[PDB]
Amino acid sequence: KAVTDMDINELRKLMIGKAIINSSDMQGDLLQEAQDVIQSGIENNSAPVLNIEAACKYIKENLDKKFGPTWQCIIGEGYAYDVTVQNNTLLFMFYNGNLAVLIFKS
Amino acid sequence: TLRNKFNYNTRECQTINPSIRERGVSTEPPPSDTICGNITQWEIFDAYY
Repeated sequence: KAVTDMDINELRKLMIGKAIINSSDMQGDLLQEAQDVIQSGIENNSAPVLNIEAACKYIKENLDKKFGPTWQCIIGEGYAYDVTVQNNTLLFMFYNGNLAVLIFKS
Repeated sequence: TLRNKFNYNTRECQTINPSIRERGVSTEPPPSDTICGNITQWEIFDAYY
């Protein structure tokens, strides 16, 4: 039982509303604001099947009004990027399973 | 003889003028650093696990 019983297909199924942060160049207080908005945002327009365009229409507009005018946010299963950003303007947090969320302010 | 001291007083009046001053102000925006991140299914799960 515990970790040994737990398989990938059981772990993903067991828990969908988990949260895990990889990088965090942005300030402590501004993360707390964004993290709540993106989680609530994606789950809303997750729909029957996960519209990756629809998710990042909502997150783009929300983070334009909330902070600054030129805010760029991309989500995906898997990808490689190099992205020039301003200081303390970038959060990289992936959602459970196969969802990688990069958000920054250019 | 018609122009007196009590038939033509002679007042002085100026306005208070601030001294002119020449100053420099250079505004340079926050430094912008390149970041490179790769995400694969395993690296997500590895952290998640």
